Amino acid sequence: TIKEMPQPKTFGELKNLPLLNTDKPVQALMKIADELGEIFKFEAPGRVTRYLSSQRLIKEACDESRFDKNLSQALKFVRDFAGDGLFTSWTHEKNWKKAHNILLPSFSQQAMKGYHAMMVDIAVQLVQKWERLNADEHIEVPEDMTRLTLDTIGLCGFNYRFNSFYRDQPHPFITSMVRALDEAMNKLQRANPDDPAYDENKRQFQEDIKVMNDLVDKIIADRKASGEQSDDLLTHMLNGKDPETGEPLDDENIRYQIITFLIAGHETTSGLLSFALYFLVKNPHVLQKAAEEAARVLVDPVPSYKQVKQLKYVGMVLNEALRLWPTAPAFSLYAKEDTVLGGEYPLEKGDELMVLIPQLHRDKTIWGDDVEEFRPERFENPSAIPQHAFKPHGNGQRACIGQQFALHEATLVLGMMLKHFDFEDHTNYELDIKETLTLKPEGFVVKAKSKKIPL
Ligand code: HEM
Ligand SMILES: CCCCCCCN1CCC[C@H]1C(=O)N[C@@H](Cc1ccccc1)C(=O)O
Ligand SMILES: C=Cc1ccccc1
Repeated sequence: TIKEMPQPKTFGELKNLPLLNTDKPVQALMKIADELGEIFKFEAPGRVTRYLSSQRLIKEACDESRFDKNLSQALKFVRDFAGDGLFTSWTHEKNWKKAHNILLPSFSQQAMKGYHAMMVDIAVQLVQKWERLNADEHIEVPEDMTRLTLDTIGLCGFNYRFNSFYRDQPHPFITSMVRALDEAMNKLQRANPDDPAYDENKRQFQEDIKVMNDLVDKIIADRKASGEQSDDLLTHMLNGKDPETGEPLDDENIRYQIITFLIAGHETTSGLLSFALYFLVKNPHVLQKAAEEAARVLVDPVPSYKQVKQLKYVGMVLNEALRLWPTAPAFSLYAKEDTVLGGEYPLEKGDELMVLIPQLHRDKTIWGDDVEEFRPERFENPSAIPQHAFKPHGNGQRACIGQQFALHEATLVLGMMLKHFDFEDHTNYELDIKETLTLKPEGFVVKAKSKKIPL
């Protein structure tokens, strides 16, 4: 029962590459999936991949005995500054499992309890900023959630204060990081990337990587000269020992991990909080239920670790926001051996797949007809959700190491947000999703009305 898989429109020798010549390539790929179905072939000069959109097929793709993590072209470009850090290393490179073993303890329960106070530090700065707005001023939502999430990973992970709420413009790190991600995304469709027409792109890229590495240098220098005993993510990078190889990370890999965790440790969480607030103001009944939980649980001026763990409906709000708009919207796999997908699509060892997460999460055979609705109650019982239907944090041993960090931060922050403010979608905002490999609302603004509850 070997099927012929569909393929979107081609452009001669450029094959499908020009379909990526858009500012919104993930959303263009979702529209193609809408048209072609659960699997389609996508070719570029010298490369083939297959985009999967159905839980039927993706549940097989998530079999780690058959498929391993692949570096997509996007991750190969990001590797230019993230190196063999955890996000952009191959599973078989020695530094992947070594850094995984050394850094996994930085995301244990005990580690999260130790991060909690500094998460509150930044969260209180956010609440205070909004309490201090004048009447009819508004909140620039993705901008403020980036301030919050960047500052949280800086402080909790590295004892470094980006002081984003003291800035009306983005921290230089953010400016260069966004420009580097923009460049990597635009480079995806460049048929001749070495054409001198991109000399300036290349120079700018190098400049943005330097800016990013200069901050890394400062973070490292401050820690090794410090007279305060820390026990954070950076402590583990500098001192942790891999039980298997027995070795600590070397200096070159440490710098890659710092870059990796500064970027991965905030960008996707700012997208999540932005989408979550968007869906909450667009679904006032859901907002009310979540606000009622926040009021009942957050009975102290400062939330505790234990209280955040009881914000269970807020947790489902965030999972439902990750369902509709997972902020790292795809991951890539390669076949470890010859194998057949879904009884219909034979693959050879080395063949590549892309998992198109926002389309997987719209599989009507899993979620039902109401798939576009924002209904956090879908997550009331994980046992009622089929295997591999919900993959916003990737798969298997290569799943997101920071998942608990992200969800604790986002649960804490959204809980305080709902405890302290009413929110108004005063412009009737039309969702506009900006792509920088990752996904985030653009131009999303709201008004907040203080409940005047002291901190
Ligand atoms: C809601 C926020 C987040 C989302 C949606 C998310 C999503 C993902 C996804 C899908 C992957 C797999 C990528 C692939 O297979 O190519 C991944 C990997 C990773 N994420 Fe996250 N992430 C989030 C937050 C974080 C945070 C806060 C950190 C750091 C504190 C983090 C650190 C990482 C790292 C290090 C990896 C690579 C893991 C490995 O392969 O060993 N992420 N994330
Ligand atoms: C950084 C965390 C999010 C990463 C998401 C990456 C996911 N891409 C973000 C933008 C679009 C999407 C994607 O489909 N990319 C493919 C594109 C591609 C396929 C075949 C040949 C050439 C290029 C790729 O990068 O290989
Ligand atoms: C370098 C890794 C990364 C991770 C998430 C978003 C952008 C970049």
